[PDB]
Formats: sequence, structure tokens, C-alpha cells
Amino acid sequence: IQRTPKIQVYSRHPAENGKSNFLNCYVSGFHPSDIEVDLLKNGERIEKVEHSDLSFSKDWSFYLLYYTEFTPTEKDEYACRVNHVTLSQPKIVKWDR
Amino acid sequence: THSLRYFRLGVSDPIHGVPEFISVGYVDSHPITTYDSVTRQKEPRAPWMAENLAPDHWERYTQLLRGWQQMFKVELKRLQRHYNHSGSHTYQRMIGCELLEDGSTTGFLQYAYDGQDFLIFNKDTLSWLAVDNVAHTIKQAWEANQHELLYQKNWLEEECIAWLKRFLEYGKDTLQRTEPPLVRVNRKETFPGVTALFCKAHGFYPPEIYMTWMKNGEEIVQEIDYGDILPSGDGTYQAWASIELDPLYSCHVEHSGVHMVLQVP
Ligand SMILES: [Cl-]
Repeated sequence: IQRTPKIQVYSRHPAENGKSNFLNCYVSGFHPSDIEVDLLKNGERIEKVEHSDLSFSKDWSFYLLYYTEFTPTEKDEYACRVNHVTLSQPKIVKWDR
Repeated sequence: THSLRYFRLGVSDPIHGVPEFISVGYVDSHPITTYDSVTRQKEPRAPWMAENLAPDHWERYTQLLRGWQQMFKVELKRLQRHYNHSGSHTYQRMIGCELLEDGSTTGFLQYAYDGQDFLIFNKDTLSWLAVDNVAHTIKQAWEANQHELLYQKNWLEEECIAWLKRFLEYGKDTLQRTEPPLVRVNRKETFPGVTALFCKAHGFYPPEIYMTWMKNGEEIVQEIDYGDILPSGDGTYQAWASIELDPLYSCHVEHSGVHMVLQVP
């Protein structure tokens, strides 16, 4: 019994160009626990990425939050790459403004 | 309608995403304590936990858990051998209870092998609900040790709700169930050249909220696309609901007794 995760990319505060924020990537409802999560900026990988305390729901399916402080530029393209045991090729989820 | 929960996780061969043992506690949605097979120490994951709790508490529960680490390894190794399982496998455990606003209390104890229900404790009959023949042989060994079943029953029935009450009096966020949502409505272009109305609520606490869209007062669930309640990181949450605009619409939100209706120009 293996579950594909549900990937959701969004900002901590409502988006404003030039002001500081945080880019969140909330991975949830997957099994087993081994999940590789990376935050991206114009293709390139974000080096400094902090993550939340792993927890599991009552359906024993884990959830995590990965976030990074960022200043949304006008032209900047942000996304979230995720790979699990259930994924043959990593899923990339673009941030929508 | 507050709750206290502690879980345990054990993994066989974790090639990256180790360690083999992790134990984390929560008062509602707040992480409070942590332990893992690497840092063989129980630690606070909240500031009001660092203060208020004497170093005796951490030392006693570090020793306890170091032992629960060894039991978990044994209990799991055993499980894979009763099956014909090889490789990496997951074993999870969960205790805790709730304090319902009326005054009534609940409390649970569950176990799972590979994210599937294995053993469920019924505290009112001091019994285990075994899933297969493997679980039934483990259940049988557990039922003979009566004082353990009573220790568990009593921990939920007494000790757990007492501890939750103490943790809640170290709450100026946990006890505080009032942080109102900040709702805004903005037109998006979901498909070219289709426009959609977006209701966006943020910065609220606790995370229980309800929002909907209504065409001329009629709520149309089949035309509405709802978003999940999400963590922000700052301890507050965000959510949204959207509607497909055709060639009078209003947004509705309820949160901690507060009721608000927003209307599009
Ligand atoms: Cl125990």
C-alpha cells in the first residue's frame, strides 16, 4: 500500500514584488516516508531550504512543509520538484501568482 | 475541542531518509517534543515547553524513550519474520486523547505495519482488535500482561488529559482560539479567455474555517472548486475557494463565531 504525494506550492503572505516573503511546498498524504523535496528558481535549485517537523495523519500518511525566504521578482520563475518511491520521474509543480 | 498526541515511527533499511526511530508529540497542531535514534534525547519543539518544564521531566522521558527505541526495533524485526518480509518496512504507533468543549473526554491507541491498521486498543474492554493471524499472536502475548493494559487504560483515562490541561495553561496561542481571517477577492484568468473569481482568506487561527461562493444567494457546490486549509509557517493558516465567471456573486466565510459576506463589484 503506497501513496503518491499531493504537492502544493504557495507563498506565506499574499505576493508583492520587491517585498520579502516565504515560498512554501506542502507535501502530504504519501507512503512510505522517504521523499526528496527541492525548491527551484529559474530551473536552478535553491541551496538554503528549511523544513517542518514530519508528522503522520490518522491514515498513517505523512506530511511535511518545506519553505525558503524569497523576494518575488517580476520575471522570476519558481517551482517545486518532488520525487518519491511511487514516482518514476520527479514531478515539478510551478508556483502560480 | 483540544487534543494531545504522541507518535512513534520505526524504519528497517533507510538508505537516506533515516533515522530508524522518531517520536514527536503535539498539542493540537503544535509540535511540542522530539526524539530520534540519532539524538538520543527528548527535546522541546515549543518555547513554553522549554520554560515551565523542569529538567527532571526531560531526563526521565529520555531514559524511557531510549528503551522504547529498543522495544520498537525488536517488535518490528519480529513482524517481518512472521510475514516473509525482507527489505525496508515501516512500523507506527499512536496514543493521545481529546477534550471536547462539553467536558467529555476521548482517547485512542493504535499500531500500523506498512501504513495499514494492525492493532487497535479498546480501553473500555482492555482488548485488542487484531487485523490478521500475526497480530492475533502478538495481541495474545499482550493481553496476558494485564498491568500493562491497565497502565495504558489509566494513562489515557487520567494522566493524558491532566498533562494536556497543564500544556494548555502554557498557552497564549494554544488556548487562544481567536485570530481572525483576512478575506480578499481577486479576479484570475484560469483559462484563456475565461475569468474566475477567487476568494482568498489568510492569517487565521485555529485552522478550522468554512468558505463558499454563491450565485444570486444560491450556493452551487458543482460550479465551486475549493482549496485545502494550509499551514503558512507563522502559526496562522490560509485557504481559498473559486468560481467560474459566466459571460450577482458573493463570498461567504465562518470562523470562531464570526460571519462575513463579501460582494464582487
Ligand atoms: Cl508503552
